[PDB]
Amino acid sequence: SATGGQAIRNVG
Amino acid sequence: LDRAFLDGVGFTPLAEKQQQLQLQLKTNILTANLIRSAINGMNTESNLEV
Repeated sequence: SATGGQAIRNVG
Repeated sequence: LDRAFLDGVGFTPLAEKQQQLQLQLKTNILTANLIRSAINGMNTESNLEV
């Protein structure tokens, strides 16, 4: 909510 | 007649194609290259009909 976190979808 | 005779199809799955594209296009991840992004959303559910 306070710290945005993104991730790789399927290139992993 | 084509439908009755052309039973199977031959193709390579997506994973290998994505690996080849990654190797040929040596770019860092986390750079938002849309060429790689567009292909990542494909599938081959419908190949026999095509």
